[PDB]
Amino acid sequence: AKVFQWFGSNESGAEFGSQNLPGVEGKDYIWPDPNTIDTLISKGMNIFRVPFMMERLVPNSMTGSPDPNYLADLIATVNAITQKGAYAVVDPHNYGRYYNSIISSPSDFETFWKTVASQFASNPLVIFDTDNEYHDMDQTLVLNLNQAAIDGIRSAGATSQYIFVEGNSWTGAWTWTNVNDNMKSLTDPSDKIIYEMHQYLDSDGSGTSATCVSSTIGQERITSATQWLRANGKKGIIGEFAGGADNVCETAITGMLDYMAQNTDVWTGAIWWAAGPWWGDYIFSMEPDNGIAYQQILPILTPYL
Repeated sequence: AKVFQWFGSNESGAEFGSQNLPGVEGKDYIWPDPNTIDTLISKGMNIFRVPFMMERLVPNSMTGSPDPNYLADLIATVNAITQKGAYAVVDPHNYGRYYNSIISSPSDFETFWKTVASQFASNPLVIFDTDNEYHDMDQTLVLNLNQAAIDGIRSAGATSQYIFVEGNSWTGAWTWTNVNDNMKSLTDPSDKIIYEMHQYLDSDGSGTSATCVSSTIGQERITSATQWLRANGKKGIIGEFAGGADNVCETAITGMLDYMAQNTDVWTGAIWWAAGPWWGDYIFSMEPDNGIAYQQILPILTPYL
């Protein structure tokens, strides 16, 4: 059986070409392929994270009406995942920013989240992710935006679903404890907050190089966060991680996941970055049937499924 509550992949593409807003489906961005998601489910993956742009889903003002056509594809993608019994993570992949300006109004953000959650309120397999990778912004604001999201979600009657909260510092696991301590004060009447951290293995933790620092760097970089979660009685997820298809990265990945598997009292699982249809020869592609991580990394993930 499965080692973790959740183990799966990001399904990237709806957030592509972000300099073009709204942009054009099939030209600037694309939604995930349900057929290749099905393949990942057959391999044992049970969670799929779906990035999208806030501005494409709710144009101009985040308190306004959704765009019906982009919403239609978000719904279709999400419900196709959940119809197969997998969890679907709704990820406004926005960096704490809307038209590249910091989201400074928790109340506006709460209305955005009631709008979004109302589209999925009765689906217990949807997971709401408040925002991808807050960074370079006020730490109390980040707390308040996460809380506003939770409040908006629950106000819509979407009470069955987990909520993935994200911290500042690009929600990095390695930087969590001295940046994001205040995030322990988030509240949820459903008691379904998961602290989503991201952890890359290259020098600067940006996940842009296929080269990992060392064969133990993953374990090393999530150790402090693991202790923080335990000390605070919280649960976490690694919502993005990756490494190159090479020996040092594969060893680091195994080491990190084996470490997590020893600490399942706090770690709910892990989500690879990334599958999706427009990655080609991308160093981290988990897209069946020919992504490099699909072919060379999935065999080292299978032990957890």
